[PDB]
Amino acid sequence: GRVRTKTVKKAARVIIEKYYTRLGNDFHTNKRVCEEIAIIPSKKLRNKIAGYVTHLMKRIQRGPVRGISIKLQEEERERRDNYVPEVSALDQEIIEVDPDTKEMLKLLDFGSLSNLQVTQPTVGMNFKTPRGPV
Amino acid sequence: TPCGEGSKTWDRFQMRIHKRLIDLHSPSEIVKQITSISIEPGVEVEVTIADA
Amino acid sequence: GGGHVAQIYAIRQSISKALVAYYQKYVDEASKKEIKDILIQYDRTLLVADPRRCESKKFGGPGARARYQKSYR
Amino acid sequence: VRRACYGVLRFIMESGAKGCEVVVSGKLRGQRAKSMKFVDGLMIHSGDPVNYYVDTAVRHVLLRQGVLGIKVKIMLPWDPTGKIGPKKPLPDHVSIVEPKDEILPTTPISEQK
Amino acid sequence: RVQPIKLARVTKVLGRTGSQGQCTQVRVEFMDDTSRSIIRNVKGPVREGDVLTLLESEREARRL
RNA sequence: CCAACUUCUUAGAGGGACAAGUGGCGUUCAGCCACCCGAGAUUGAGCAAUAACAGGUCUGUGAUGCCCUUAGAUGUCCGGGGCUGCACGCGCGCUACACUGACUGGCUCAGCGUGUGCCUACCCUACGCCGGCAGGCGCGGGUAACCCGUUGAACCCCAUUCGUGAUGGGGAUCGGGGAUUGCAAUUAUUCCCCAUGAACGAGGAAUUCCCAGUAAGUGCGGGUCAUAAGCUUGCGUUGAUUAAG
RNA sequence: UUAAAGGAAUUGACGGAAGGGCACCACCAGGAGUGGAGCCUGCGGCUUAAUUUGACCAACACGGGAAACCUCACCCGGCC
Ligand SMILES: [Mg+2]
Ligand SMILES: [Mg+2]
Repeated sequence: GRVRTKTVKKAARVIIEKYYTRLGNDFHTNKRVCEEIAIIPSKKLRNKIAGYVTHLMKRIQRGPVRGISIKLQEEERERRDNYVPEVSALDQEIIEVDPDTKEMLKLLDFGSLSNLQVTQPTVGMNFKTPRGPV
Repeated sequence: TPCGEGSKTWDRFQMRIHKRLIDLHSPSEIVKQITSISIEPGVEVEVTIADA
Repeated sequence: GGGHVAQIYAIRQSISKALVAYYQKYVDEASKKEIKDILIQYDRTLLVADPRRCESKKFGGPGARARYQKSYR
Repeated sequence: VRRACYGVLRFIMESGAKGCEVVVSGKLRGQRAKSMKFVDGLMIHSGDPVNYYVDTAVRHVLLRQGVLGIKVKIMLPWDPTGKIGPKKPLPDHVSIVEPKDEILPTTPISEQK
Repeated sequence: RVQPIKLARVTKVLGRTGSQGQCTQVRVEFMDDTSRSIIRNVKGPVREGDVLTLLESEREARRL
């Protein structure tokens, strides 16, 4: 009998989007911010919106919820763009191939242009997983 | 219901009427210029007879 | 107000919390907390008012919940 | 009954109405009565705000056969805060205000006035 | 013939049964070793964890 | 000015409760479950969609179509009578079958609300005296938080009598008398008094309603009302048992 | 002799067809009963000059319908 309706949830996700720096993990202060910054037409859904606002205060300070607010979003510009490594994941200059794929680059005239020490395929033909339910 | 058919339903109409009261030590001539400052159709104001 | 039984619960509540609000004002709350220690663990209702009330009648029965007897045949 | 109801349904909605619906019931073309209703817009039905956001008017039309029944109701807009529409906005929606662009939060600068 | 009337403690209640929501299943422990535990059915309000008395010890639970 | 105050009373504005706080569960989502604090962690209701029913109402309506009758009028009024007539069946109820009681006397607590009217005649009643009761006269008050009224309600409480009996349980049936309303009381309007004192000993199949101030017991007030409630609608009081081809 | 019979899909409604829910106008655990008796009051039947009539879960203390007359329709008379 607790479960909050659409108009309470959609009006509280628009608060936390747009006034996130002015909020906190207390109920009685967030009740007063939304009182002063949003036109609520009664007292009952006022603090019922403010309840779900504080519910999202602890919810998004633990991680990236559907959270288009600035600070959680600008911090992932230091993940997609930052961590470019000082040494590459590609440039190791010691990489392995197989005797058939070196024949592929042999007609590409890249046989001796490369270093490319080879590994051999372990000779079984044990692919194509066994059939039937057990 | 406008007849006897139905399921024994009843509607409950009510009219709450309010009443307030104020004494004054006023002269009975300036009472009218306190009376002539509101139109306010939904009230009913009465002034007590001056003999007290 | 009330009845023969609802008044002696009300005066029981009254004289129990009257000296509590006397002791929170004219002596310290250290004595008050010591005696409200007694008057809470033993049946809390000596200084809190019981909220439940008359719970009005409806238009289909003799009381508020029950109904008149339904007949079919 | 179909030409007359459209001219009135077009006329409420062009006067600035949040929604309206008209029901005309009676002996139409045919000997058994039926009801043509011509709903439009949004209209609330339950609660107390359908006491002052709506006005209802039920009238009768005495024709040569039977009697028709007109039933018109308009849902009134909140906007004017004045003559044509009510105050006290609809209780299930929230008007949030947009904040300002938040210039000068940076490094300190002091004046004397 | 005479079985010892064995008092018994319930662990986790396995939900209602009995085609009318009248009987519940308790899987008692036997008050001598909690290793030795059988599934049983009782009626009335149960209150998980408490102790109930068995006039008969082991026949069957709700199982076709 | 030979006192202040607002606790209780009355409202008015504002506050407060949001699953907010703490543990557990769940995709650590929505949420659920416990506890804390608190007056309260689900008070009770009003409105209430789309599409309908050959549901009910022409006997609510100067809402109304068509048909019928319209002066020896199915219009309207007056006198009388009937809708109450009883071998029977059924439906909502009221009082009961008793000692967890009935009498008699004591002692003690309510809430909701209503009251003199345009036509409209009649309202609620305190006190004082006549009567044994129903009632009757005098004298007031009230258009009402001002008077009835601090609404001295019943149950219950405390004492007395009765003792397992169709009993002092139950009060149907019925005779005689007395009052009040009304133009009129017989086919008893109602009320009062003395008498008469019937079934009924807890109710087969079947079935109804209901989870907390609930059910049930108990009275009280609106409606109807000149006269009047076993009805309904409200109120407290005692209080539980478990388609892009 | 006859204007349909029929096919394939669609939405319904229904199933003594499955799965998931829910409600004391459903049940369980219970309570108070009702159904038995006396009376009150409504309905059918009977009888009647007339016993006016509406309605048969969602009719039956319901037409707010507790009619002495009036209401009042119905029956017996007389006026206007
Ligand atoms: Mg009519
Ligand atoms: Mg006895």
